[PDB]
Amino acid sequence: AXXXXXXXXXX
Amino acid sequence: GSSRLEGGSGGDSEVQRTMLELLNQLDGFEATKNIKVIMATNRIDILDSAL
Amino acid sequence: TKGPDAASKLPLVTPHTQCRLKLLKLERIKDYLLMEEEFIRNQEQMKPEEERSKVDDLRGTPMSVGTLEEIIDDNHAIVSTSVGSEHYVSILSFVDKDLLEPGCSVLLNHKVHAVIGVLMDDTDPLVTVMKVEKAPQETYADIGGLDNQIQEIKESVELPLTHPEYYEEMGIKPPKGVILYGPPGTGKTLLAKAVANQTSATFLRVVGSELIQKYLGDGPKLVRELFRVAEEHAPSIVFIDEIDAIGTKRYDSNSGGEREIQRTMLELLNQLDGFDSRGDVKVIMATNRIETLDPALIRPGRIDRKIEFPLPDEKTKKRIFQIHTSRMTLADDVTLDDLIMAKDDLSGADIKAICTEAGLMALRERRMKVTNEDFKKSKENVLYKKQEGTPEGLYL
Amino acid sequence: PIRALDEGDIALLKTYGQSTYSRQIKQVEDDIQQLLKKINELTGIKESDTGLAPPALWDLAADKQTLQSEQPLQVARCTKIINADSEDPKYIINVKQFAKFVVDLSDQVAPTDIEEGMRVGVDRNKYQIHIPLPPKIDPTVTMMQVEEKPDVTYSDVGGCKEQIEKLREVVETPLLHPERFVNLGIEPPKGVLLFGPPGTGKTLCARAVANRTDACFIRVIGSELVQKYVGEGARMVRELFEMARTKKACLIFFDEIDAIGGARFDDGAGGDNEVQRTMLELINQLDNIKVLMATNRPDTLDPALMRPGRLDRKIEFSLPDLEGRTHIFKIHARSMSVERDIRFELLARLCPNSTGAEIRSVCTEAGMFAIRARRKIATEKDFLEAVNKVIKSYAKFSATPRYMTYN
Amino acid sequence: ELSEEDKQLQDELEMLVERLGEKDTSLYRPALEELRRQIRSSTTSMTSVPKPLKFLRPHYGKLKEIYENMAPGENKRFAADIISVLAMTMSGERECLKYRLVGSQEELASWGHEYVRHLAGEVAKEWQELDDAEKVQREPLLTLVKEIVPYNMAHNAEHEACDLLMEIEQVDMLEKDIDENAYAKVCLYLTSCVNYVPEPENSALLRCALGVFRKFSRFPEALRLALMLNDMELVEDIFTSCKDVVVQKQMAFMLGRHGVFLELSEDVEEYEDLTEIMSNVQLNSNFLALARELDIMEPKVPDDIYKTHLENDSARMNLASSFVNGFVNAAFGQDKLLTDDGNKWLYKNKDHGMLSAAASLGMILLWDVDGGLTQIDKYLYSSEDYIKSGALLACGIVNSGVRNECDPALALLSDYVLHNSNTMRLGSIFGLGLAYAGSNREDVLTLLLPVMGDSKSSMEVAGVTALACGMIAVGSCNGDVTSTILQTIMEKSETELKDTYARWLPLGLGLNHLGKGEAIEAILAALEVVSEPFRSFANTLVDVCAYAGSGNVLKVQQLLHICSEHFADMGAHQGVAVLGIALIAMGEEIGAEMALRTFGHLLRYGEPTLRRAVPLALALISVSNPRLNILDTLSKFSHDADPEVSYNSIFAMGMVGSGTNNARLAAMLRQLAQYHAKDPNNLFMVRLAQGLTHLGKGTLTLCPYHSDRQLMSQVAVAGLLTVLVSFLDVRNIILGKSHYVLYGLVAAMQPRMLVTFDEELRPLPVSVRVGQAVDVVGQAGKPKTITGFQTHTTPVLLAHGERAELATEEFLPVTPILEGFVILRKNPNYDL
Amino acid sequence: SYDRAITVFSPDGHLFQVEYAQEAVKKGSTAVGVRGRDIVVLGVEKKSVAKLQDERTVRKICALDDNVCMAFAGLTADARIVINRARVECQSHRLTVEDPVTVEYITRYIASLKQRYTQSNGRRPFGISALIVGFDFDGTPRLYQTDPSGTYHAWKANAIGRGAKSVREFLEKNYTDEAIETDDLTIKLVIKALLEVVQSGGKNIELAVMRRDQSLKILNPEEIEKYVAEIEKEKEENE
Ligand SMILES: Nc1ncnc2c1ncn2[C@@H]1O[C@H](COP(=O)(O)OP(=O)(O)OP(=O)(O)O)[C@@H](O)[C@H]1O
Ligand SMILES: Nc1ncnc2c1ncn2[C@@H]1O[C@H](COP(=O)(O)OP(=O)(O)OP(=O)(O)O)[C@@H](O)[C@H]1O
Ligand SMILES: [Mg+2]
Ligand SMILES: [Mg+2]
Repeated sequence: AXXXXXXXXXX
Repeated sequence: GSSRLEGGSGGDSEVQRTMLELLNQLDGFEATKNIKVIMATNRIDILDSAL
Repeated sequence: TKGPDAASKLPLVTPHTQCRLKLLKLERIKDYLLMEEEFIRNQEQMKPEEERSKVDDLRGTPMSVGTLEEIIDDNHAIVSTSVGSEHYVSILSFVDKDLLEPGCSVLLNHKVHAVIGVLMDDTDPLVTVMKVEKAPQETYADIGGLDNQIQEIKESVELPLTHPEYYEEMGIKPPKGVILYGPPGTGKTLLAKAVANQTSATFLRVVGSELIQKYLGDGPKLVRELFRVAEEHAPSIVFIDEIDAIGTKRYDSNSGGEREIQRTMLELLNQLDGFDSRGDVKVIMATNRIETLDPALIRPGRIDRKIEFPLPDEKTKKRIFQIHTSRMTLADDVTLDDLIMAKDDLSGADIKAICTEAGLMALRERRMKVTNEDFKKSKENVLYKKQEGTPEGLYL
Repeated sequence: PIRALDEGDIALLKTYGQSTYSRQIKQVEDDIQQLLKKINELTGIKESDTGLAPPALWDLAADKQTLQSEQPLQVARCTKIINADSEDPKYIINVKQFAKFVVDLSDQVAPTDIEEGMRVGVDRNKYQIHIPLPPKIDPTVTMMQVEEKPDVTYSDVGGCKEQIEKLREVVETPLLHPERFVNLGIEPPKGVLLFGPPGTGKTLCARAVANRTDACFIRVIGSELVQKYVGEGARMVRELFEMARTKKACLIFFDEIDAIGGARFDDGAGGDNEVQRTMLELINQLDNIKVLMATNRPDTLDPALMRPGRLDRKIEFSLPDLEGRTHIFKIHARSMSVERDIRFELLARLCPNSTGAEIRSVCTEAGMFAIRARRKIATEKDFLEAVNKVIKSYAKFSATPRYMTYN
Repeated sequence: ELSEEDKQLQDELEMLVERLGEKDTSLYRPALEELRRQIRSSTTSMTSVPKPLKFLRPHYGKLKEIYENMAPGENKRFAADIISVLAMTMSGERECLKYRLVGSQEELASWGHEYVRHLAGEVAKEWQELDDAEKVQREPLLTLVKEIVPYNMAHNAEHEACDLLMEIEQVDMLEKDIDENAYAKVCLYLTSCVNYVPEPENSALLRCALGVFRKFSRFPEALRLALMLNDMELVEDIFTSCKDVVVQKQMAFMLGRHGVFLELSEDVEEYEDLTEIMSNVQLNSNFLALARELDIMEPKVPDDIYKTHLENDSARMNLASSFVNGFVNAAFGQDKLLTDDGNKWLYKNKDHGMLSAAASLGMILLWDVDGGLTQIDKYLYSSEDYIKSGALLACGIVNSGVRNECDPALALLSDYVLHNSNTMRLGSIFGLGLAYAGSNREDVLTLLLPVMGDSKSSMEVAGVTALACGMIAVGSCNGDVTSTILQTIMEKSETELKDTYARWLPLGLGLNHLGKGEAIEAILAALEVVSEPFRSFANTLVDVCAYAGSGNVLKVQQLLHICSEHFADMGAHQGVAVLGIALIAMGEEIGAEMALRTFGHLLRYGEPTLRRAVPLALALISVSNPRLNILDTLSKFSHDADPEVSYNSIFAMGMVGSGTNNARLAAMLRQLAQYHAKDPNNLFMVRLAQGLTHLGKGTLTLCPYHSDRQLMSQVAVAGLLTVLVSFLDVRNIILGKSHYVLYGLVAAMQPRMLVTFDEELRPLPVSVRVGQAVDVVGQAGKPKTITGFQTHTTPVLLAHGERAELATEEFLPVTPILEGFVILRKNPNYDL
Repeated sequence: SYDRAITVFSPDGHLFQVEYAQEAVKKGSTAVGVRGRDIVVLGVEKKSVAKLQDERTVRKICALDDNVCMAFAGLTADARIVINRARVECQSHRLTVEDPVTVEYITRYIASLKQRYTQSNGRRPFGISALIVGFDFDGTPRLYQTDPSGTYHAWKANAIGRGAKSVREFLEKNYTDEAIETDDLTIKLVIKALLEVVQSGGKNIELAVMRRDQSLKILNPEEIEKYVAEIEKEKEENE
């Protein structure tokens, strides 16, 4: 359910 | 370094990829010379068996 | 094809009992090494221009490195500066209009941008550290047991390079890609460290977490680079240890970060068996959990042999002991069978802790000779983190 | 009572009992290591030549001239033509990253040579359009097209005759005989999305279509369509499709569509939407150009991209039936040194629910059993030993103690 | 801190040390007795830190001086033992040793294993520090080594036991203390240590380790060492001492495999069988015998080897065609091109082409003075009688590697060695050298004597002539032959030297001096007369031949210097120099593998002349040994721009893969052929490399090492040296008029097989677990010397670096090292 | 997800619950059954007492009837309940038909008892793989092995529990007509067979032998020790 999310970085 | 959960929607997958690094750094393809680790925890059953 | 840039291993000195046979053999290695240094140093000293010097003057200093994008005329090409701009620079004579290829990294004059040199071998520092130079020091004789597992891992990464005739004389294509899986501490990485100390082919290594960069394309582009170097360097083995970090089961993730890791698995899944088939680049994955890898990344064709490493059996555990108690000094009363026979699931990494501990329990009593009690005590002191978990006396 | 090692204790432990060669030998090993370290550094720097041409093909006298007279020209694009009076045009040029400038031509160029939209070269100083430039041929996209035809023929793709026939009526037949699809007026499906369990023949039925193409086959990597800089993913999608319409009879094969075909979801707080806008630039693009796609996991594809307005046809590559597995076997064993007699039909029923690849490893392992033991003929007994390791060894548990229920 | 036991022990020792302050009568005898007990009790215990030594940190100055005054008798000596034992923990060696030297004797065993060894080191340390200036100190130290050495023999410390004696420079006593359960451990150790040990100790070790093999009647083992020292006398004794004929028979088969011939007195029973075995007449029957089991009797053709089908008639390539139909089908007894239509085949070779093709006729049929000599009846007398040298090499080549009682080589060749035509003589002297290589026969050596002085002989006749004499007296330093060579070499004039073929004259000098670096000091002295460059060149090359396989880092350091120098008359000295390192270092694996690194450095940091020799140098290091690292190294220079490097690298590949049938080397060789298809010089030798890589369909090896790679084959090292140095100038020598020189290898051509026979010589197929050999030195018990086991049903083939062990205890081989032909004696112990 | 019910077939026609059920049998103590000419021996290993509990309440080998003994593996709770039903079945059939039960029938009933529990949900299978051995066949010795699945099988020799793979492999290669030819020889085989006990203690092996028209005889820990000794004495021929 509750979902922790990572993230990238468009330069 | 809590036990590695099955990759899915909800499951630690980035603290895992850094666990699989420390796991390899300490005893991996490249041996380490003169580095020692003193991890301190409270629950000892919730760590992954590789650690 | 630069050829296999195999590791650089100094010959091995055995006896290990610290006998004069050992000193002499180390001296011989040293003697030639002292001699070899002599030639290198005495070659610069004993060793005490008008064509290249003109070239270096046209280039000047420094020289930028951008990506070629189009060879407009024979003497004109469009080169993209290191920032992503474009430039209609001029192609000078000294450059080779042959090595100049779209996508090649071109050396550019700094003042008046003009192609001046083609920079081959521009492999990232992030993949040029992946190459193993100093070969690990654990030979196949340091790995005890695992004769069925070793042979399986020696018929995909060693034999297919020494006796190729057997395979091509029979119609097989040498198995290429082996998934070393098993419980933690069984010897997965040691067998890998042993193929590097025997192989004669470039042994690239990764850790399954190195090839996940933060940038959107940094990830899939490092994998496309690693399998470009491994292919470039001819016979090669790429060891992606702890493959579970990148290749876990694909899923509809509502998180962009996790959709870039999978966009890196779906690159390692196509840099192995997809259009434009591979060359000679074997892959040795390792993982303690084969039950979470994507059914495709371990689908026969990419990982042909799934070597399974069970916890040591009683005969192997007895051989594992000696390989780690070879250099030790056991007293006459050290009959190892007392510890081996136990039904405790003593892994192969447990055995080397029951050896480090039983040798440190010797310093406690001021002894460099470990008696039989030094193992009994050590077995308990080294056997935690697994306690005792099982069913009650239900089953008879 | 773990008494700490007193300094008096340490001195004895390290000297009492020492083998008289210990200090010397350990010295020799330590000497070597440092010696090896020094050895590399004196030679570790290996010259990396920088691609200079042979001395004969130099014009160093003229080379100084090109660097001196000729000047670097920034490559730009004319986005509009104001045509101030039709006599002083005042072109507007884009320097890509630098800025947008309203520039005027250097006298060398002709006013009529610079047509709106064409790539135009400018001067670093004033940005006057010195020279027209050929339209952009992408360095990556251009390499994408399969210049060397894959060697796998259609006779190597076994057990998928109805799936190959279904593909040949969308990727080959409407491209070689555009007369059966016109008489009935049926619009040829301009794309198929091959899906199936991993290792059933998706990319082999892809290389096979390439060996008999007669077209321009473009192998879309999937990786290159996800670039760091924003937008450069879509810019590549256009520059691929644009490179197709220019060609006649072009086929595009997006292997592993999952890479850039994930189901959309708002994640704007991150670069993921960069990839998504690259798909929406592909959904617009898709909806003589046929498109193929392979996806071992179709369920992760956007419902929009699987509609019958973009992917008109969806070929399912199922696990082979028995009459096909005995055919997938013979295809991979036609070059093996097998004994004439092998009951391949028998080996098809021992590999139930087995894919088109695990049949291949049964043939590859069969020999490895014939190589382990020095027999140059891979007999039948080897294969059953092969099917035990390739298929059965990883199929399920289903073992004797729990299998004495089936008879 | 301490405890009640520890702190009290500190006081109890403290009281004892303190009580020696005065001269009380009940302070010296009482106290020293206590220290004797406590120190003895702890030291003669487990490795426990000797609490007496840790508590006892006192000064001996008070007791050392009073030692003299206090009862110089027993009371004096007692103090010495207590101080001596306390010395081993501390650093007072000179005093620590001399206390047991002068103090109470008692016995070494009473103190402790740790103490004994420490006295061992100091005794060796003192003995080394004691020169011949005085033996007065030596008698005591020598007495100590009398007792201690037996201490190690019992305590599994033979390593220290052998180590202890070697330190003293004197290792005789091992003869008297080795037990039936120890000779294997001691004998193996010395054989392993002997190679590394420098002159002259290494020589002394070989005889001593040889001696130990004597005391326990292990005769075949004594054979291997006897040859290692390369001294025939000790061989003759063992020949004489072997009252068992069977051991006599076997030790002849090892004597033969080495190419060593000792005139057998008729008193020795079965002289003909021993003579026939030593003469190597029985070799042909086995070789053909081996073929029939292996099913390789069918001859091959060049076209199949090259595989023209896969790749995408000049006289030269015909030679490469002629050669490949040599080596490849050589010794098989039948060729499909050179035996049926040969007149047709050769006729398309112009002069030197005829020479090469005719010679291969003899090499196609080796070890058959009848079949080959009868396969030697359709060409030699050719209308272009120039090819007579061709069959003369074939005539001589057939006799190479064997000795017939009828002396065919001298008979046929002698009548034409004086033949006026220059070409006719080239085959005569060269072929003769191959036939009697290492024979050292005075007649042939004498008959070859006038060839040197025959002025009418052309230089090419001369260069082969000196080489021919050298190959006959290889490794014997024959005074007559050396004199002839030494006398002949001096008379050479300066202008005539400048030619390439004069490069062969010094070669003959060394080949006489292979394996004896003590006697080469003089030979280098005599050569100093001649003027440079060839004075320096001969000096280096003669220097190399002296130290063939010595493992002398000193000469290698000397040799490396010459290569290191950066100078045309200096480059010939360099080129022989790099090949020098290859020959010297190629005895031990540890050094030999290291020479590769040095070879590699000489190529990246080398110069024109050096870069040509390095590809040849690697050839000697790993002949018939497809080590991937070396084979790869030759390839990456197999395309090099300099024609000489490209050829030499290609030839090296052929040598390294000689007889190995390495598929990778073949595939590597085939690809090169396509790359160099344009250049005939490269294509000729790349085609040649494929020829060497199939020597005897792989059923032969040119490796100069037998007996677990331990027993050197002197005659062999002569051959490879001729071609390798002769390759130092390929274009004049190889690419020039001297294609025949490649037949120089035939001297070392030997078979590699695992045919097991019953006790009656019937092939006894015995399961033989054969795999990579693993050293048993320093491994306690019955270590497995074979790894990567792959049970083969003998006969079997052993690629170089492999050893075969009789997996069935049914039989007990007479000779421990299962190489070549071994007499399997049925085990009396085995019970069905 | 096809393993959380007993009557739900997996995609490949597998009753996974029954397959899981035979996992309990692999987790009991090794029970070997070898049938001889006049004494059908069946042994139990891993006796593994607790040092403070009497072993009478541990019995694992039970005589279903006067002529048929039953040594089980698997989980104890169910083993007692199956034996009680079988004991009642052996007597009940005797009353219904005068002739006493045969070994095969009781096995058929036991297999009939288990099967009706694995056929329907809301009832868990007996997790015991019992070795049914008995001379009641009235002339021919006969030993069967059941299966928590519900299939009964006849073996001339068996091995159930933790180590069936090891015992069974070692049993085929040592069972012959020569071996069974003698009664004391027959028992020597099982003692040798179970001598591959997890720790090979030699003291935790319990063999029970029943003979033609005889009565069951739980070997006393003096005859077994003698047989364990005698077998050891016979094994002493290795040197
Ligand atoms: N069979 C074996 N023989 C000898 N040593 C062994 C064996 N198995 C494990 N070891 C020892 O285990 C040590 C470390 O274990 P290893 O690196 O092989 O584990 P791994 O497979 O990488 O584990 P993980 O799953 O944690 O990555 C090695 O130093 C080696 O000595
Ligand atoms: N049905 C089949 N018939 C013949 N060969 C097959 C078949 N399935 C797999 N193979 C073999 O496997 C190779 C690649 O398998 P395949 O093309 O199915 O991969 P894939 O479907 O792309 O896998 P993924 O979807 O995980 O990328 C083929 O080139 C062929 O050698
Ligand atoms: Mg690991
Ligand atoms: Mg694909």
